[PDB]
Amino acid sequence: MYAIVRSGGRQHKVAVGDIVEVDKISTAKVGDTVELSTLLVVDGDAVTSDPWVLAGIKVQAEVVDHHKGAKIDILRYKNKTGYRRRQGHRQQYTAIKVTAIPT
Amino acid sequence: NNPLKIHNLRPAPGAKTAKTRVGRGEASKGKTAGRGTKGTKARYQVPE
Amino acid sequence: MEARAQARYIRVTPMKARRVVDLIRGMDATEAQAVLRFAPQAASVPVKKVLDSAIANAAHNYDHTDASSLFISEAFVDEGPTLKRFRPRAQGRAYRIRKRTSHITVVVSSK
Amino acid sequence: ARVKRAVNAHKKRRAILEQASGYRGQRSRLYRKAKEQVTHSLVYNYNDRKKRKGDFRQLWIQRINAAARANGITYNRFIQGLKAANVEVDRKILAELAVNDANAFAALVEVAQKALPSDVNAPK
Amino acid sequence: AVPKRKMSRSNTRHRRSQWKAAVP
RNA sequence: GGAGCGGAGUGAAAUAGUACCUGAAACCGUGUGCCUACAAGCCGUGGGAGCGUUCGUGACUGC
RNA sequence: GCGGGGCUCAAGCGUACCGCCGAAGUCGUGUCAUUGCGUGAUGGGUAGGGGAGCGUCGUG
Repeated sequence: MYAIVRSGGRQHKVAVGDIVEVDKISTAKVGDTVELSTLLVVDGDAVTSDPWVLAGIKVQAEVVDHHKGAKIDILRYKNKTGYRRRQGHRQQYTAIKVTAIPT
Repeated sequence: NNPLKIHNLRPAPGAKTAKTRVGRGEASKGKTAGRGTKGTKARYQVPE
Repeated sequence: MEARAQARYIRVTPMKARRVVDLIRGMDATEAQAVLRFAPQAASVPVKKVLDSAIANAAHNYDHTDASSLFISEAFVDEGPTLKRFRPRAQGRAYRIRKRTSHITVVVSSK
Repeated sequence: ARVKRAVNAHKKRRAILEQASGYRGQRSRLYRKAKEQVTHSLVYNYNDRKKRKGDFRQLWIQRINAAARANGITYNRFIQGLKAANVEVDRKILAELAVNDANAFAALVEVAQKALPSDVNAPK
Repeated sequence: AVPKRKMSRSNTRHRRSQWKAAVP
């Protein structure tokens, strides 16, 4: 049914066809294919959690998009001193469509 | 080609240094304008 | 069938005018005249004078002679140019006095 | 050359009051009182945005602990057993199984129980 | 005595609502 | 009663009507979507159900 | 004069054993900047020192 995959120091719950947002994969261009290391597989009542078995299972996904998230506005401030640092940030992300979960 | 026109003149790098406008904002030479607080030197000059 | 009139620079403070205009929101036009008629407040006189222009405009301009299917659709009082004068008081001082005005608008529509 | 500082000053006033649309009372109409508060809104954003990571982990442990105690294993030892089975799976998603797929979480407590030492209090 | 603070808009309007005329 | 206003007319334009080019903010209103009468509130911020002409509001809860 | 409820059926003190929670710490992931020679180090900050810029008006 679905599988647990790690993608850049973060775990996700993915089924075939899902579009998921992961930390930027700078090495991969749009349309490329990337293999994700699986950490759990759940197929109905069958739960595959043996790490040796899982070491061979790789979830195949396609790099759909490169995009940037919403803008976050940041302010450092301490009263009565005049300290004030203003800063902005837009985290960059990659959307990948999961294509296969080998059994 | 395209000879020197009067909008192509630029100074040698490092020649002109932008002024230091004290007293504008707190992310610059702030409220005290680089003087400290309440001394003879916070308002006046001390002869050498 | 929205037809409306308004009196501008009516010399009565806006709050005192609103005290009366808040009675005549959303009632039959004639039934509102019969309320401003028997109303103690002194602002009810200019307001009823504006309520009659609205009905007169409805009858004449737009040919809605029958003034019994009408209700007050809108009615509101806007602030107007304030006049400023002084008043001598104790120990040589002076406190200001503002003579406020208002702009009264009334709108009658067909039911 | 005299400069009228109206076209330049208003540029930040609208920026603050646009960030201030929503504040209750006088913090959403007056630039000065609105600009003291959007400073506090940003500082709170920073703290809570960095402190919801432990907020959510707290919520996950609560769910994991509740589900684990339904299967007769405390969260104290259900985690240790998972370590001794090298089946490390984030709490984020380990608590997502307890709610929806009880069977999968039930299948994971079984692994965590068998990966524990026989007598858990004897010297290591 | 003297007003210690400017009355908040909510508190001012709570009161002026009470200054209403009655339908005859 | 007048003031003033609603039609009508002039004007390119009449929220350009001699209070008149542009018409911001404080301030004052009308209508409207949401919340609000067991609740302790530097009035925000994180999580979050619900309702509705991403967006508007914000039951409840952490700081 | 435990933070409160309650606590001796310790939820108290002592000594071992096991485990877990816990920060902006460290690791993981992504990204920017200073500095020395892809790599190493580094980037809290008031008084204060240096550098790089945004915006307004006018002139060629």
